[PDB]
Amino acid sequence: ATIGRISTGSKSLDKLLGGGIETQAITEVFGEFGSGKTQLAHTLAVMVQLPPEEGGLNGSVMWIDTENTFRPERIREIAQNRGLDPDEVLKHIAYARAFNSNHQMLLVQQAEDMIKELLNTDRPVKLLIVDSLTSHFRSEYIGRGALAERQQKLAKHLADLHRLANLYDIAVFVTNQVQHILAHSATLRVYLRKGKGGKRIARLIDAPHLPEGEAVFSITEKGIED
Amino acid sequence: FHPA
Repeated sequence: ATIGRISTGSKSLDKLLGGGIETQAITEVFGEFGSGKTQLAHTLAVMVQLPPEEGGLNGSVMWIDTENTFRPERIREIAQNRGLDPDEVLKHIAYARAFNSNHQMLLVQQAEDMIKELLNTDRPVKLLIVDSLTSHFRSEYIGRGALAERQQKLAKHLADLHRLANLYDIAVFVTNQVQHILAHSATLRVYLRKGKGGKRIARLIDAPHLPEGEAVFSITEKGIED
Repeated sequence: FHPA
């Protein structure tokens, strides 16, 4: 299958990404607390539902939440201000809370059931969010011996996610809070930070073939806008 | 998973 590209609503961020977030890929956004990682996740959960000529993939969403940070109210706001029915947009987001990292890992196997089910409907799953990818792993695997063990568990978790992305033509979008020499297996890593005026600034990390520079946008009632 |  040819890959699809989900618009973020930010012109500069779309250009930085080569058109948008890719299916058959894992995109990791990382940055400090308050940088806007979960804002970007809420935004994408609405944008992906738009038809293709408007930058979406006419798709359904699955969302694994580890910090109780999913806000239906924010989905409602973004949908309303983009011409969409908020209740319909919410209906196409399938939501689960992960209790710990082991439950988080099992929920990837669980997600495959709904992915198969919707595969030939008019709104197949096109976006899978894990927010936060790493918070449970950071809490649970800690102290002497933990670096090797945590990296092995995360490697397996990310392989399971790569398989769903690649097998079912899905964009996987994950978040990671950072206050820096560990390995990462995401397809693309985006460093996000909050700068002056509350503007948000995004930079690609280790991505030579993608456009040099930084995207800059604001958090708004429509999600994000330049 | 449940609808949002």
